[PDB]
Amino acid sequence: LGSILPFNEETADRVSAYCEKNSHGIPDALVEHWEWTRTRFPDADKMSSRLQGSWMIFTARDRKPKRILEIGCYSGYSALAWYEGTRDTKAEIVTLEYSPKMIAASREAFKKYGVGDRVKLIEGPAENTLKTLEGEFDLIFVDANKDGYAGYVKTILDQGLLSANGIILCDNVFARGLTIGPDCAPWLNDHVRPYWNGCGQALDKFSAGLMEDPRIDVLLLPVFDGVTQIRWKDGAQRA
Amino acid sequence: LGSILPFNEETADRVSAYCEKNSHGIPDALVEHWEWTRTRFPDADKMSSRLQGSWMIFTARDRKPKRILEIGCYSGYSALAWYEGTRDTKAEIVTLEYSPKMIAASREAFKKYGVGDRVKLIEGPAENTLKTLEGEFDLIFVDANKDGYAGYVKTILDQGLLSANGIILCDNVFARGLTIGPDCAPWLNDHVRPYWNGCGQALDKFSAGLMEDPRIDVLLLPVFDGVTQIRWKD
Ligand SMILES: C[S@@+](CC[C@H](N)C(=O)[O-])C[C@H]1O[C@@H](n2cnc3c(N)ncnc32)[C@H](O)[C@@H]1O
Ligand SMILES: C[S@@+](CC[C@H](N)C(=O)[O-])C[C@H]1O[C@@H](n2cnc3c(N)ncnc32)[C@H](O)[C@@H]1O
Ligand SMILES: [Mg+2]
Repeated sequence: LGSILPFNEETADRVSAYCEKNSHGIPDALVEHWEWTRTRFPDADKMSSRLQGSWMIFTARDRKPKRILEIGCYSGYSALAWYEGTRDTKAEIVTLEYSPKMIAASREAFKKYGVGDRVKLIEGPAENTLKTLEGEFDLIFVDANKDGYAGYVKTILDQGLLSANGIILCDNVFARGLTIGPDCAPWLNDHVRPYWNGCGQALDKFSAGLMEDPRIDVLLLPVFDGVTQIRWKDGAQRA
Repeated sequence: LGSILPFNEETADRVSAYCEKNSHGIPDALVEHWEWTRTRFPDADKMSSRLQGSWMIFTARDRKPKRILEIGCYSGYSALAWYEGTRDTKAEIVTLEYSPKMIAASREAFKKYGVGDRVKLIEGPAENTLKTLEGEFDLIFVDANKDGYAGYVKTILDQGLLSANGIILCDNVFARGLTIGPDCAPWLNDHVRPYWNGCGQALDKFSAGLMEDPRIDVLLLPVFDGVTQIRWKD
């Protein structure tokens, strides 16, 4: 017997709303941006939920990372969440994006909310830009093209972009269920099914790939749309 | 926009198995303990899952808490998970339990597992023993009587049992879904429904009450059977 509660769609949404009601909310400015994004780019099926926003903020407040990297800025929603949760450390927040339209939206939003002091938007395909980064990050949020996750994590590990005390959080690992199997998301809108099916195939390869890497500890948590947590294994204790 | 994937029972179990397959497993000795518990005890449904085991070990390896407190030892599974995730720091692990049977079972398992005295089982009702504890804990795992979670957390916060950079993790806050509403767990067996429905009403009051406390940051995470994360506000 497993670790996941079975809910139908309606009930899952009610439990989601209950979580939002009984968790501290995201700031008003972030709600403003969230509603703006959803309206301006309708049914894109891309931005994180309000509760995920709360989770991001809580996580940064808790962990107090010195530097944050995220891959896949979109409209800047998660970037703003990381910003909110790191006001005390004034962490640098590096975010990568390739879409010209979403770059413009994110720059506009970053200017509106005055977060330019430590949010740095790096433009271009992350396959090109990620490897150009220097130093290390205490928290890395991977939330871009699902077919690219393996390549991104590989660069992150091989170039030491993940700090000794850090964590990588990879989003949407379940691909709505389709990472696990073709029959695991019967509720899914058929119009997005082939997209998520392709993502699931890549993410299944990704997930199996991580289990072969002796350098890291790995946990796939069944929360939201699946979140893989990655850290370096403990350093050598004795000579 | 929802934050929870809908799964039927069979599919949820399959996705659980997938997570287990693609997460580092718990140590063989802890697998052994888990199986032993499932075999020897009729009420072994009280014990955390294997995947929850990996999550506990990972969380401890990650955060490296120096002192861990858990409420609700049962057979010692989660205590041994915390133990395994803190071999590098030799973190102290304090675990509260009131059942005479499970106290004996846990001491036997701890002795057999070969843990040292950094694992401390404190016997008695937690309402009484929690108050006697001194110092602070970097990670607190609340996993005992659901009707008492509010009191436990209040005591923890009032007495400063939670360190400034610590986290409280409260388990099973959804009560299989019945915390949210009486119709949210149609798959539950009739004979356990009164138990979970009672827990659900208590946990709902608990969840609401946390939102009234100006001292803490609160996140109710929709993972496993619901995990409430609590920290001191900065
Ligand atoms: C799911 S959205 C991220 C949403 C955002 N992190 C949030 O929480 O609201 C994925 C983003 O990654 C971007 N993206 C996809 N492939 C990319 C690539 N190869 N390089 C850089 N960005 C990419 C997309 O344009 C999109 O904005
Ligand atoms: C859900 S089990 C804990 C399982 C364990 N943490 C694990 O992960 O395997 C709850 C335990 O709390 C104990 N318990 C219930 N009420 C208690 C109380 N008021 N004081 C101390 N222990 C209590 C029960 O005897 C039971 O062993
Ligand atoms: Mg830390």
